[PDB]
Amino acid sequence: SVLLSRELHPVAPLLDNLISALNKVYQRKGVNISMDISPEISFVGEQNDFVEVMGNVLDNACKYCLEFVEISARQTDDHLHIFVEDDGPGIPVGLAVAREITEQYAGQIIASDSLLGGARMEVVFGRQHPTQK
Ligand SMILES: C[C@@H]1C[C@H]2O[C@@H]2/C=C\C=C\C(=O)Cc2c(Cl)c(O)cc(O)c2C(=O)O1
Repeated sequence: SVLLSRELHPVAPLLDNLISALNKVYQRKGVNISMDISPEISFVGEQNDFVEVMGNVLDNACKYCLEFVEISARQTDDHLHIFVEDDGPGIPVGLAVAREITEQYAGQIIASDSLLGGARMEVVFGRQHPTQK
């Protein structure tokens, strides 16, 4: 009976002012943060959930890293993929919040090994079709 558009916010922008903030919180440590995300990649749903999840994950990344954090993302159709990898010792609680919010989006958080040297956290958000009802 009645289709609708869902709110789509670009991700690149949403993480930029979040990176800046972390930079300040950990300049003492010396953390270098890079992101490589195209301007077309976006998120569907409550922009605040995104930033709260990605704040939790990005914060945790900066803590366990040595000095490097790499951010990148890929988009499928009903799924949004965010990759956060660090060079700190790795992964062979905390993200509970990020886990709770990604749950509502039919997604999950996955840990694995990274090339840099540490954890390669992948955040997957679901329910990303851009239409509703
Ligand atoms: C507790 C939360 C996520 C937990 O479910 C995930 C599984 C394994 C975690 C293994 C670790 O060794 C700690 C860790 C490292 Cl080293 C890191 O670089 C980034 C992280 O985010 C975590 C972590 O522990 O994060």
